[PDB]
Amino acid sequence: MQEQYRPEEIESKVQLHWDEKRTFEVTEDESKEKYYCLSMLPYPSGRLHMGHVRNYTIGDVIARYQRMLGKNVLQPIGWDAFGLPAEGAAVKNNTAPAPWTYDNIAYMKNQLKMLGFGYDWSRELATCTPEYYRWEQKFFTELYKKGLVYKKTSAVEIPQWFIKITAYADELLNDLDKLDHWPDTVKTMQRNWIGRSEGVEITFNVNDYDNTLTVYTTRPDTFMGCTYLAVAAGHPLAQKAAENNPELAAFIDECRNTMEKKGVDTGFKAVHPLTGEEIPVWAANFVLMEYGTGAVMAVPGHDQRDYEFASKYGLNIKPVILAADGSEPDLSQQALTEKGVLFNSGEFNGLDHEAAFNAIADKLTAMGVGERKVNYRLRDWGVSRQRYWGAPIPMVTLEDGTVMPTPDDQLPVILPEDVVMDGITSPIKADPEWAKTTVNGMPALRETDTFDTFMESSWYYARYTCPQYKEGMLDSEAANYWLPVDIYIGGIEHAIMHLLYFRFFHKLMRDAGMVNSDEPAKQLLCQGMVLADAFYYVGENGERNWVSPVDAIVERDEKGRIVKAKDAAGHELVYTGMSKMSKSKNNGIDPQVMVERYGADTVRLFMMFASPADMTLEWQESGVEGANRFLKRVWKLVYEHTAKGDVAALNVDALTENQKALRRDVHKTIAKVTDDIGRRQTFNTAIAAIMELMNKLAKAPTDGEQDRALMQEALLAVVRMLNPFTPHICFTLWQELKGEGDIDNAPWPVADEKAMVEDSTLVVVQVNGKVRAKITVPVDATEEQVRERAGQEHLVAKYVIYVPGKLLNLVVG
RNA sequence: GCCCGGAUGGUGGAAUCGGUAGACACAAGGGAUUAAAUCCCUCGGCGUUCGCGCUGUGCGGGUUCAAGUCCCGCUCCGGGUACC
Repeated sequence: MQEQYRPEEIESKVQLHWDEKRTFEVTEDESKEKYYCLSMLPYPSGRLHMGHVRNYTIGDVIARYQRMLGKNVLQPIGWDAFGLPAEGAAVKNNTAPAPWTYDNIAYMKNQLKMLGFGYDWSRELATCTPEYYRWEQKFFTELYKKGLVYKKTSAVEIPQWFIKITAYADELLNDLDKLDHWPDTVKTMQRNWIGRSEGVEITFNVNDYDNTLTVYTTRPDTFMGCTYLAVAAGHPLAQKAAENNPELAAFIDECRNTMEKKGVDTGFKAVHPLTGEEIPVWAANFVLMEYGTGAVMAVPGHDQRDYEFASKYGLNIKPVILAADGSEPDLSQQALTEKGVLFNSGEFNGLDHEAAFNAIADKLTAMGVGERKVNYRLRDWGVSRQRYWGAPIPMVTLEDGTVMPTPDDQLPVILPEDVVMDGITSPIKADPEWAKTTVNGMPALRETDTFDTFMESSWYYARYTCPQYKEGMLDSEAANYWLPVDIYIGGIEHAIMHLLYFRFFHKLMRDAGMVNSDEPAKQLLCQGMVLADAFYYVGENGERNWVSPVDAIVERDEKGRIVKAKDAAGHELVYTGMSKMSKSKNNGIDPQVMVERYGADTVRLFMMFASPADMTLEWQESGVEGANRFLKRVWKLVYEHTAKGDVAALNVDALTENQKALRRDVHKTIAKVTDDIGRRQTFNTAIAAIMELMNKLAKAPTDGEQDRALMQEALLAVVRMLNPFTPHICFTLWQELKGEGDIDNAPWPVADEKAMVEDSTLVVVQVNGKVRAKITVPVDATEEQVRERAGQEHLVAKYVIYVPGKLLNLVVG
């Protein structure tokens, strides 16, 4: 064994080993309990960022640990490889998106290997390869034939393919109650984004208008307070009136471009269905065209938005709901928003909210001018992009003008990778020959738009279970073996997009017979952002210039706080504190630099120690150095121990009191570390516990046979406890220690519960809650015996609650 | 304005159970060694007769025998949102 720990001589050899032995490749073994550990797959931008390293280290820790518990562990990796940045990069450079992407994949793949993440590399996927996207093309055609896909023009004013995610809204909402092991914050974000709403459509007659006008309200109980209607700028009733009306004309145009209320009177009168009175119809900026019918009824008395509109434009404010105490409401300043009993409403006077809502809804429904309507804030999923670098949409327009999917025997529709980008138009649109095809004996033009990249990331988790299956999108027996994902790790920024889509997609696959389960992932862990110090100076021109923390010459006060800072050019810098890493703040830290500086193990250890997985981590070079010194101390202790050669078998009966208590701490540490990693997922305190035992072990004597056999037990346990964090050093150390086999197949240490019996316990004696004594009594002892002993204590003598083997308190009388 | 988080030493963070506040580490000071590195110790605040005594978890309160933890106010900090 070398005296000095040198990661450059260890890590790349251990990584080769893992490749040659295929250590982390797994099959569908029914003789083992499966564990599927998944980290959000990276986009191949070119280099790993510190957020990748954190995400993937957390994942690797769990995967390695669960393997040592005896599970069959799937930890897959791959590339979300389509998307916008490759188009830009291709143009800036001399190239095309495909080769730029594959070059990045190779470079980033090597980085991941150099960090030593135990992936099953046999299951590696690149989502821009036909072998992957072909299946989402087939799936889309099936969705279309099942009526879940449609085309329409929308404004984000382009025609688009939509998938009917709203057909699954109720279930996506309801099934959140099954997600006990997802964080409340993500669940609440999904609830709010779905935005399920119960209400009533109310249809009106408009006097000089050809059509009826329909509005959506969540508050039909306020309908006798309706003094006008309001329509979106893009509503067709507004477009018609705008022909004669230049005031309205310019208002509509203004609303397309560039929380104040703004409106113009349309001139149209609508007939209130209950009263029969004419009310006016205004165009208003606060009514979204895309939600509900794009038209509301206005009740200024009780909708704050309608209050400010009516107050601005002089329209009537009419009170129809009473205040909580039953008194008529104060409308002189704002709307009365709370639900309450009706007045000023004829039939419906005296009805409380629920009764008013139903009575009015029922009356309108019976008159044929209302119906209950459930809307969602959730929009249908627009999946088409006017971009080249994405999977082609498998749809076609025959010369008929008729539209159908690309036939099965023409799938996949392959994106040609050999292209020159003019930077302006997609190559597959620019070449007019590419679109031309023949379908069903007929000439046709195939879709030129491509899928948004969310399409690929919505199902990769499942394809990892059968990456090479050629028969279908999924092999159901393999998918159901592995799914649902046990833990999914990745940032909270994905909560309302990817984290929703993949649930939807899971449910689509379920409903196609493809998978067995309702939800894709049991636990979601959102790891916190990595932060770094940020500095800037102000130039002579008044512009801020951000300076990398590496380049800051800082001056600290007596207590180590930064009190002044300069760069080498002499610029006075202002320290802005720990912040999110960015190219704009110029404070990003390159993990490759840190891996080459300290070794992958040091970087992994620091990232798992500095902070709880779900909280922000502050990058501190002094912290990384601390981690580096710790591993050197661990290396050092194994080097001195093994230098003394083989050890006798440990004899637990003949151990000394000192030896027994040291052993007890080894085993108590095994228990705590097991619980922190396995149940609490508090990795930072797990490492802390290992550090604390190491400090004790560095002081233990190692000359007697029994001392050396104990140390052997301890070090073999420590090397295993650390292995999920720092597997390169632990792989090597295990061998040095003559452990059986490769550490990766070694069993996780189990605490020997005979070694943990305490004999005595400490008890804190308090008088009026404040500690006066600390005393040692057996776990064996009865309540009297503990107070008897307490009473014999002389500082207790100068001055009744009991917790066994813990505390005794005396309220003074 | 809005929704959802959060506040413990010089710093990151511990305290899982309401029951010894500050584990572990960083920084700093003293020691061994010749600057650096590494290994030996001290380190919440105040007082101190150097043995300890008192105080302390943003500020108020409530429950309790006991609150960093549970409950309610207030202040301040962070993230998310755009008339659904």
